[PDB]
Amino acid sequence: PRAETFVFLDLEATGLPNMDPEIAEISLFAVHRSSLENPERDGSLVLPRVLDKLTLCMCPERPFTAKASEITGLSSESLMHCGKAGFNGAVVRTLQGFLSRQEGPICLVAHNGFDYDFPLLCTELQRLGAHLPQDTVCLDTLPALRGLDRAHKSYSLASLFHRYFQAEPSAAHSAEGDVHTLLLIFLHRAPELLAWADEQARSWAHIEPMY
Amino acid sequence: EPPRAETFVFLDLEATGLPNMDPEIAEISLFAVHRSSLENPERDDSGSLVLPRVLDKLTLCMCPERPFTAKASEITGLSSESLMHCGKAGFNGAVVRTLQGFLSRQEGPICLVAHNGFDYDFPLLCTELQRLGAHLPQDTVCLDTLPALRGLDRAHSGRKSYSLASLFHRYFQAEPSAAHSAEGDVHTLLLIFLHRAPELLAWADEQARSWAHIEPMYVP
Repeated sequence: PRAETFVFLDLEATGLPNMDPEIAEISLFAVHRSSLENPERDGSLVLPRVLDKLTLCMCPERPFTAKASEITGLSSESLMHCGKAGFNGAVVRTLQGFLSRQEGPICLVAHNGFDYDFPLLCTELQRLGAHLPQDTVCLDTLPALRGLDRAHKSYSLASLFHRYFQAEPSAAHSAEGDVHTLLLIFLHRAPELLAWADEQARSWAHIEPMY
Repeated sequence: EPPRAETFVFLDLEATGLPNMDPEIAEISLFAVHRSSLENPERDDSGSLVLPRVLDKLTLCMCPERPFTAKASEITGLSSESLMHCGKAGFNGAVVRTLQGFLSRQEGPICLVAHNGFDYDFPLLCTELQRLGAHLPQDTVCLDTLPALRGLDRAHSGRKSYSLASLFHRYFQAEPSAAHSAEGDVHTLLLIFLHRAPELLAWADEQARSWAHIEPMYVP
């Protein structure tokens, strides 16, 4: 069946250079298909009114690089300072609760998801023996937008956003901010991407962990 | 005497009407903020308040069992049809699992913060949770910023209104960038709080009420 809810997400992680990646922040925006089929506009795009959201910070065991600390604006010490544990059972219960609130099937959407977000999410969940609904699929907007453009450049969020909306995203550089920016980009090309999703979305069960 | 809270969970409800019609939650948003973010409010180089970077957020929409009022649908921008079109169930087990997971991610004790909470948000949340037999963490306390701010102003000494919008306009002299939504209203509330953080933290430390002492608005 077609996915009924699209769950846009972004992860911020550290420790990748050690091949010991550990999520520091995750943000998810859940949007029903109908909202994407029929975008709202004020003349510019605005986000759907009916939108579920979950943003959770986690103190990673491994440190950010100074480049990824200036951008994201996190430090491992500061997440600790605000009293956050790591990616644990409580994160899993919250996430699974959140996903159960969505009409299935779910399509996870992440920019550069196949190379970063999805295998990273997969590693953390498998570490905790946690599974998503077996009908869950996922969509990486990076190859989608490349693929679509070829059917007729930089493919970063920053660049894509500037090329579709004339201006720079005032969205803070965070997981939540990045998902905001991604959802707008998706909305701007929604009929194409919905079509891409129907034909190209990958089963979540196919996704392999880092490990 | 209330415990010292380590996490302040700012929340707003968008409901289907006023108390007299046994309203239901159509939207809940929560912003969880560690006490230290409130004790030292971060400001950009231009010197204006900004939101804390370590900020957990949860926003959930729900289709009510009974209809909206005309006014509530207008205020909230939600309707039963739209929530139903988007496949949202009512306030159910899944909502409770998500909320309880979210709260368990916070360093306790937790102080819930809601504007006009003692009269509306807390008794409404209490009704919905009690209907499902759900409990919050044992030492949870509550702060209502409306009587808190009125009380602080009486001691410290305008202006007349203590509505959320009035307070934001007075303190920041601009319209909120909020979306006239639960999340937008929590955002507006957190900024109001930050504007008077040490006063309100002190108030909470001595005046915050036990969640366990909150009564349901009605029997569902």
